[PDB]
Amino acid sequence: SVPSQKTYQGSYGFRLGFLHSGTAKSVTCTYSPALNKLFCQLAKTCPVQLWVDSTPPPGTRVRAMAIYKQSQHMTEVVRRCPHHERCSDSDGLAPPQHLIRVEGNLRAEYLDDRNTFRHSVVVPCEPPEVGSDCTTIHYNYMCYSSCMGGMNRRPILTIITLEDSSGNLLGRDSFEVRVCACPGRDRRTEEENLR
Ligand SMILES: c1ccn(-c2oc(C3CC3)nc2-c2nnn[nH]2)c1
Ligand SMILES: [Zn+2]
Repeated sequence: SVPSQKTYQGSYGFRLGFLHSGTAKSVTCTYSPALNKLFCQLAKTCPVQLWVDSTPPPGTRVRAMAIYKQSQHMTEVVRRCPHHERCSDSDGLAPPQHLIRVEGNLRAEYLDDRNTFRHSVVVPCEPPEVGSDCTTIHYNYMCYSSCMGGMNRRPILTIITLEDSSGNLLGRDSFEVRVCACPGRDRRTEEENLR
C-alpha cells in the first residue's frame, strides 16, 4: 500500500541528474542538491536526466510516480485537486486527474493502477543522441503543493523507477518536489533554513 522509495542503482548504475538553473526570482524550475528537492512552477518544464553506467535492454522503461513524503499521509493517492482535475487543460494523453505529465513524448503511457489506484506515467528508454551522454525526460507538475482539497501544503516525493518490459524493478531514485509560484525564492529560503 506504499511504494518503496529506496535508492537503488541496480545492474545498470541508474541515477538521476538535474540541471543547475540557479535561484533568480524568475526561474521556473530549480533543483536543490542539499535538500534533494525540486522547486517548480505549475505546468512548467522540469528536465530530469537519466544516467546509466551501461546500456539496459530494449524494452526497458522509466516510470514516475508521486507519493506523500510524510508517513501519516503515505497511503493516500497523490492526485490533482478538485479544481485542477476539472480545468480542461488536457494534452490529449494524460488523464485530467494525474499530477505528473511527460512533455513532448507520444510514447508516454499513463497508468491508473487497478489495485492501488495510484497514478504513474511511463516512457520507453531510448538511446542517447550522438553527442549526448544521457537522455532527458521533461516532466510537468499540474497542481500547486498548496492546492486545497489536493496536496494541501503536504510535501511529496517523485519516485523514478527503471523497469524491465514486465515492470520488474531495475533501478530507483527519488526527489522531493514543491510546486510553487516562486521556486527561486523558496529554494533560497529552505536552503537557508537548513543552514
Ligand atoms: C533512459 C535510461 C537509460 N536509457 C537508455 O536506454 C538505452 C537503450 C535501451 C534503449 N540506452 C540508454 C542509455 N542512456 N544513457 N546511455 N545509454 C534511457
Ligand atoms: Zn490544484
